[PDB]
Amino acid sequence: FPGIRLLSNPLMGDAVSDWSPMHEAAIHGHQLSLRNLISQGWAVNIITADHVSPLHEACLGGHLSCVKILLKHGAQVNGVTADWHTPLFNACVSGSWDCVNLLLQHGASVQPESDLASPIHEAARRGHVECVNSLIAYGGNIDHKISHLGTPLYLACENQQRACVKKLLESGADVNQGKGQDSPLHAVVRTASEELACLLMDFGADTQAKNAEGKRPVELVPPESPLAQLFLERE
Repeated sequence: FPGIRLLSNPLMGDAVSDWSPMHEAAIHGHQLSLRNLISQGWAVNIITADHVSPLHEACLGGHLSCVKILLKHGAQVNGVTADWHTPLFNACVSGSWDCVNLLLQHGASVQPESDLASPIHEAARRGHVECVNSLIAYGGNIDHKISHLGTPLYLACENQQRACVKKLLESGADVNQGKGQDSPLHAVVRTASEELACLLMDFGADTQAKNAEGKRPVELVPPESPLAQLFLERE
C-alpha cells in the first residue's frame, strides 16, 4: 500500500509497533489533535504491525469528526487489519450508523472479500438495526449466507436480538435461511426461545424443514414443553 508502516522488533519489544499518537487521537475522538498531527506532516495512512490504521480506531469509537478528517486527508477506506476488519466492519461494531453512512458515501465496499468480518452480520448480531438499514440501502444482501456462520437473521436469533430479528423479517429477510441445514426456527427452538419461535412462525417459518440430523423443529423440544404444544396445535 501507499502508506507508512510501524514494524515490530521481536528482539526489542519495548520498541513501539502497536500504537502511535495518531491512533491514540483516533481512538479517543480527538479530531483537533489529529488535525495538529496532520499539519505537522504525519501521514493518516499509518498502520501498526497488525495493519490497524487510525481510521479503523476512529470507526470503532464512533468518532465521526475523526473519520471525516482522516478521509479528508486520504485515509484508505477499505483497509483490512490482521483480523480482517475493515473500517466499515468497525463502525458496525460500534453501532455508529453516522460513521457507517459516511464510509458508504466514500465508496466503502458493503461486503468485503473476507467472510471473516462481515459488516451486515456484525451489525445484525449486535442488534444495530440502523447500521443494517444503511448497508441494505447500499446494496448489502440481507440474506448473505456465510459458511459456519449463517445469515444475519440466524445470527440475530442466536444472539437474542429480538428487535433486530423483527426488523430483518419486516425488511424481507428469508425466514427460512439459517446456517447450513439449521434453519432459524431450529436454532431458536433448541434454545427454547419462545418469543423468537413465534416471531419466526408469524413471518412464515417452515415448521416441517429438516436439519442435518433429519429433524423438524418440533423434534428438538421436550414433548411436554409449551413449544411442542404450539407445534402440535398447528399440525
